[PDB]
Amino acid sequence: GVLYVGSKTKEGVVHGVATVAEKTKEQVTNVGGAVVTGVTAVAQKTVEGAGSIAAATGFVKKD
Amino acid sequence: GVLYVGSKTKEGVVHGVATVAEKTKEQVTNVGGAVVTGVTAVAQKTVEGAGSIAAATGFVKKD
Amino acid sequence: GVLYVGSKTKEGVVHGVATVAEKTKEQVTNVGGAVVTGVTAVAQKTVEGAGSIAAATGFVKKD
Amino acid sequence: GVLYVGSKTKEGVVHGVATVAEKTKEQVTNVGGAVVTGVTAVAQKTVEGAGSIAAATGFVKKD
Amino acid sequence: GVLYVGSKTKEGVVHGVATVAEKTKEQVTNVGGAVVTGVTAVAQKTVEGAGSIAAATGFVKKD
Amino acid sequence: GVLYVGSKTKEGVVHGVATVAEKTKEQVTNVGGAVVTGVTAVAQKTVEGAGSIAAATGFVKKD
Repeated sequence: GVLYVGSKTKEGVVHGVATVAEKTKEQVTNVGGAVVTGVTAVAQKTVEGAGSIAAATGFVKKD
Repeated sequence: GVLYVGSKTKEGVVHGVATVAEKTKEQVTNVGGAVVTGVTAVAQKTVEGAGSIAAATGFVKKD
Repeated sequence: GVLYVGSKTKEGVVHGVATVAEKTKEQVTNVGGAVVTGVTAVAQKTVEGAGSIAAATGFVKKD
Repeated sequence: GVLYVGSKTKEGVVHGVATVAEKTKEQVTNVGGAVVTGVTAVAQKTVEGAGSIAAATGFVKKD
Repeated sequence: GVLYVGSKTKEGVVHGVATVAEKTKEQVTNVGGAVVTGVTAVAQKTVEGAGSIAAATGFVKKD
Repeated sequence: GVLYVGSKTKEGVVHGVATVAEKTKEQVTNVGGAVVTGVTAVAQKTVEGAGSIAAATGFVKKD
């Protein structure tokens, strides 16, 4: 169906995903999949059917 | 069906996902799937059918 | 169906994915999949059918 | 002596002298002398010594 | 002496002298002398000594 | 003496002298003398000594 997204903004400031680490020993940073960001952000029908977004993180450390 | 999203804003400031760590030993940061962000954020029909978003984090540490 | 995205902005500032590490020992940075970003961001039908976005990170450290 | 005028404003709207006439027969409009106007208006020492500001209006109509 | 005029404004709108007439028979419009106007308006020492600002209007109509 | 005029503005709109007439029979419009106007308007020492600004309007109509 119709999906109207109107917008009349002014001086719009947007930050998306942020991350900060410090003085750690090990570091992992996995990001993605459907990360949309912006003054007019739209994300329609990210997954349909048998599709998958397996944004996993297999941290094992098999000590 | 119809989905109208009107907006007349002014001086809009938006922060999305934030994360802060400090003085840790191990660090993991998994983000994503359907992270939408913005002054006019829309997210319609993220998953339909047999689809999946398995944003897991298999932290094992098999000590 | 129709998907109208109108926008009349002015002085729009957008930051997408950010990441900061410091004084760590090991470092990993995996990003992607469907990272969209901008003053007018649109992301329609990222995955359809048997498709997949396996943005994983196989950190093992098989010590 | 010192005359400090500090100001940190935002979205300031100022109107100065206004005048409206309607359906009259005769019309006179004398303005001036020291008409200062603005978001940061200052008017120091307008008249000193034998000076004068004779903003008169000699409407006579010597009928 | 020192005369400091600081200002940190944003989106300042200023109107100075205004005048409106309608359906009149005779019309006169005298303006001036020291008409200062603006977001940072300053008017120092407009008249000094034997000076004069005779912004008059000799409407006679010697009928 | 020192006369400091600092200003850090943004999106400043200024109108100076305005005048509107309509459906009149006779029309006169005298303007001037020291009409200063602007986002940073300054007018120092407009008249000094025996000087004069005789912005008059000798409307007689010696009927």
